[PDB]
Amino acid sequence: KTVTVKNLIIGEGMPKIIVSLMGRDINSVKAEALAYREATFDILEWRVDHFMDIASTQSVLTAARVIRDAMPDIPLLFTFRSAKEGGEQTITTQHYLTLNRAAIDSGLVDMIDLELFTGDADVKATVDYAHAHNVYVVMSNHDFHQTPSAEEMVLRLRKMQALGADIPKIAVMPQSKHDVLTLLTATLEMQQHYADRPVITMSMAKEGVISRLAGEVFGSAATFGAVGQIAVNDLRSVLMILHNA
Amino acid sequence: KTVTVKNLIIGEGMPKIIVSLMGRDINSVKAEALAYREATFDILEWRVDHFMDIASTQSVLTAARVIRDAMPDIPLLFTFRSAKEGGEQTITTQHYLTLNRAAIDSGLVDMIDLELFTGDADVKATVDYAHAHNVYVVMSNHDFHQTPSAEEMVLRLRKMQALGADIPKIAVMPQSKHDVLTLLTATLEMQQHYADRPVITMSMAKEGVISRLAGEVFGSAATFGAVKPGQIAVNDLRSVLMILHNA
Ligand SMILES: [Cl-]
Ligand SMILES: [Cl-]
Ligand code: NA
Ligand code: NA
Ligand code: NA
Ligand code: NA
Ligand code: NA
Ligand code: NA
Repeated sequence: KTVTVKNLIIGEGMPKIIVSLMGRDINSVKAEALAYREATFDILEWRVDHFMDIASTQSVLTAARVIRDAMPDIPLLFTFRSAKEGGEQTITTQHYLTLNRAAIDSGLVDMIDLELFTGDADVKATVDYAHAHNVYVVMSNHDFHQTPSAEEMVLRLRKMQALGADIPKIAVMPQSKHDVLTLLTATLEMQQHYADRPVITMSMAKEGVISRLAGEVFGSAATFGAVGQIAVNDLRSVLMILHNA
Repeated sequence: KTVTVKNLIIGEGMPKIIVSLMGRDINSVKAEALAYREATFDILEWRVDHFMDIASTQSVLTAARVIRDAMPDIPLLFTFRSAKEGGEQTITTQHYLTLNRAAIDSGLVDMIDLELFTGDADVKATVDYAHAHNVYVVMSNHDFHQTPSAEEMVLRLRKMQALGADIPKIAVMPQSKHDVLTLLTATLEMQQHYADRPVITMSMAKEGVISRLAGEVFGSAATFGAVKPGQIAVNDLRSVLMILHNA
């Protein structure tokens, strides 16, 4: 039930810490990667939707290459978060496909984030393309407005598994403390009944912070930190304390 | 609605850290009291049921006095945990009530722990006596075998409020991770619908540890740490509580 990338075992032990690059251009991305040398985390995510020149596949690959070469030994996750799912800018489905395929077949990334709701033909084709090139798929879904029912969330995570996700991922926005418990309930129901691979879940915002800390208990394999948001050192501290309790 | 004891506001801000002192005899209680001075926590609980001279009221009050003299400014909670609810030794109900009344009227302690199911008439009488002597009551219930339904837990916490508890407290044993969520659910239901005073809740054991850390989110006003299952090192507990508070 694990996914191993560059000696990192996702899906056992303590949840793994993901930090994200958000620079606009090559120099900005270089400066972030340099600053991140002083940090301790497990997975580097490039948030491509924060990059300015996403129109050129060449520009995107050149930046991916800079990042790959800046941190050659870190698991590298390529993520274009669509505006549709809370990201920073819009993209056509075809161009989203082009960028993901190019990242996959370039050898520059270990994992890609693929949004479940992209469309079935495109999701299946891109999953197959990733796997054929030895790239893992974090298949993702986000609701930045509200929290669906536990039943609906569990079905989405199960659907991601059925479609070949290596790591299903869901992130939802609480509108109450109750909604945080609903997210934890859905996570646990995956953990103990349907999951046969690692899953990542989160309740967003201040209210949902506990979901970023309690992954080892309820069944989320990774968590996002910052070099609602939580500093990576504080995150590490809590994860270790929980792991050794 | 809060409870303020020696400038500590229970029911606001970060959950308050309680540590338990457990010396078997007067010399050990003395030594522990002195050693605990350097640990950082909010409330000192004396676990009287671990004391092996409970036969003598004088011995018990002298031990309380030694703790008070070592820590004059700490909120001090006197707790005889009954054998029925998981404590170290069986004593008669009258003996239990006498020890609590003597603690109350001594002026040595700020709070007592009184078990909800001691009996309604005896609980009411003891609550009234505590209040007559400016002592707060942590009214408690335990299930060391299982986690009752969220509705049963809420029922008990509400009964504690009805009986005049200053701080209702429930501690239950998870048999699964699901049971930990049940305890958090009951805690939140109290917070948002029924509580009109601070409430302490916990899921015990290793599986329940997250409940000792997430009190600020779901509405538990205090949590137990260890100076030296589930009670983690007090410094680690404080670190996590601070990180959650400031996130
Ligand atoms: Cl294209
Ligand atoms: Cl995310
Ligand atoms: Na992507
Ligand atoms: Na879009
Ligand atoms: Na190819
Ligand atoms: Na007592
Ligand atoms: Na007893
Ligand atoms: Na009196």
